[PDB]
Amino acid sequence: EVGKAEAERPARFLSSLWERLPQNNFLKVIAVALLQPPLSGEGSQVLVHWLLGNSEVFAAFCRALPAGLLTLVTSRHPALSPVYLGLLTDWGQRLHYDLQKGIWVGTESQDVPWEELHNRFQSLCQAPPPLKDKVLTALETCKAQDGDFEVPGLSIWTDLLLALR
Amino acid sequence: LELLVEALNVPAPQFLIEVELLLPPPDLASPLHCGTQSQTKHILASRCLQTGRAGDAAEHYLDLLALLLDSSEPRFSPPPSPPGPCMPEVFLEAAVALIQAGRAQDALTLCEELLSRTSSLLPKMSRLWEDELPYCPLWVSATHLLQGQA
Repeated sequence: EVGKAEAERPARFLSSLWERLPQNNFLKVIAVALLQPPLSGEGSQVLVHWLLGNSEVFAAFCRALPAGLLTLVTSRHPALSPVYLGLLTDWGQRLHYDLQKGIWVGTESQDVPWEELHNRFQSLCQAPPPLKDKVLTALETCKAQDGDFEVPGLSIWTDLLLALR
Repeated sequence: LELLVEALNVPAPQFLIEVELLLPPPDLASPLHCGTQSQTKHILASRCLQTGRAGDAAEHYLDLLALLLDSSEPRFSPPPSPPGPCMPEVFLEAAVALIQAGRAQDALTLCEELLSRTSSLLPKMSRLWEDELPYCPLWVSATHLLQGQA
């Protein structure tokens, strides 16, 4: 209705919505709205643009939803793939390994734990091939970037590529 | 000790009661406890490594392992007694000695031969994926440590 009206831009509507009502609920909703087939894909096409414009929400978006949902999202919209990987890659690079408990951990509490990050990557890798090669290559390039070790305790990216086979 | 090794390289019961029959077999505290050629070539090499003559210590340890593992045909030469080192600690001390001698390319063929012969003992490192409970003797860890410093 706002698109046909053309008075004010969707970004304004979405921004106003985002402040008023409960955010986590709104985000869950968005995920599912991103997947509904057209009923006339201008609906989804507007939301992808709004989201890539506003990073903070997408920061809390990819943080709040489950894995498989985001996997289906990304295979649907290739425009969402590279940024989401950047988000995950950034969470990897801000972990540190401790030798006493055999587990990668973050310093701060709100840094995604090992388990959640493993989950998301496993979901992303168990997907159609258009995304499998993309995520796999984005991971290998971040491994080689941090020293090409072949043994755990040195590179989060080695531990991911191992915990996949 | 150097002399003693060459000495020990060389190896009648009368129908009468003599002293030897009455003398006791000696203990470890005795000064008359003298092991075999091999347990003493290991004493020499241990004291040589303890002192800091590592070039020489390397030669002795390669002569020790030559005795123990080139033992098929002749009279047997035993490994060091139990209160001493077990046989993997003899290979490790051998590697340490050759490292200090500046012969690191040999201390890798040593450690690799030790992990080759005992592969079947070593754990399969499937716990590597699952990561206190499982078992590995120290001498295996220690070999990776030395294979590193090499």
